[PDB]
Amino acid sequence: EVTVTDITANSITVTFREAQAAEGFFRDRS
Amino acid sequence: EVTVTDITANSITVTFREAQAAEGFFRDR
Amino acid sequence: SEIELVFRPHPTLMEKDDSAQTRYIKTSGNATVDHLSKYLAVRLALEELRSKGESNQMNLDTEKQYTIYIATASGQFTVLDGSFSLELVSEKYWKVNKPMELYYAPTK
Amino acid sequence: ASEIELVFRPHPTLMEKDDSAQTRYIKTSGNATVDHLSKYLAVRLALEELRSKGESNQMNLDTEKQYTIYIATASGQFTVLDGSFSLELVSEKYWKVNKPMELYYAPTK
Ligand SMILES: [Zn+2]
Repeated sequence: EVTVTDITANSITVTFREAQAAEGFFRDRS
Repeated sequence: EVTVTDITANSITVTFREAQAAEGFFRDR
Repeated sequence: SEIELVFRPHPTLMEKDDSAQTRYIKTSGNATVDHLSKYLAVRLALEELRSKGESNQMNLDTEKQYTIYIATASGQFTVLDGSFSLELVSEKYWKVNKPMELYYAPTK
Repeated sequence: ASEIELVFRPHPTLMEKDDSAQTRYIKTSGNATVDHLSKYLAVRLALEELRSKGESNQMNLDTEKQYTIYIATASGQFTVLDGSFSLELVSEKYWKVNKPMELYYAPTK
């Protein structure tokens, strides 16, 4: 799965998406 | 829409589902 | 599953400053009061963490166990034993064919 | 790029080995700061602990450190990342390679 977490710092909120493996998640750089 | 959580007590794991309103969640009676 | 719950803070044992937001819950009738108390503790803790995550504060932290009640005749609330299944609670105390109304408060 | 990929691990020497600590694969915005990442880690660790307690046979929820973020640069040494820096800036200044950015954490103390 991909967890999604919103985190605020210095009045700006950002989203972190996290997976348990790179394969299928990270983009192809070839 | 629906939150799902597994909770264990006494070596039995139970699944809880929670919503923000009854309609469309609870069954018709 | 088959047990339906309308779950609210104990009207009087609340902390005034806390949300009174009703929760709508489905689970197996075999779930016990202990499961429900623990579920509440976990859900509140998760909600608090996410809230702190979204707040401007940089520092987080680590709370409570809960007692579960059901309203009874008359003008009172009965404490439910943690070993009771929710099915038993509905038959013994609630009885009517409607989602069951339960209440919670921090265990003193 | 507006999006950034991170491979996020405990610092290899500033933290004791822990087989229970998995490498994290993360995507976020280039405009996110190091501060967002440090706060994210604390929140994620706490969420995971809560959920683990939820599924364990423990009836009592016990359940918090602050973290510093590091990057290993070309020299092989580590740089402590300023909390105000955007991850975009970190990538341009310290990583400089066409690969997911490898970052590390250890407690602030
Ligand atoms: Zn970029």
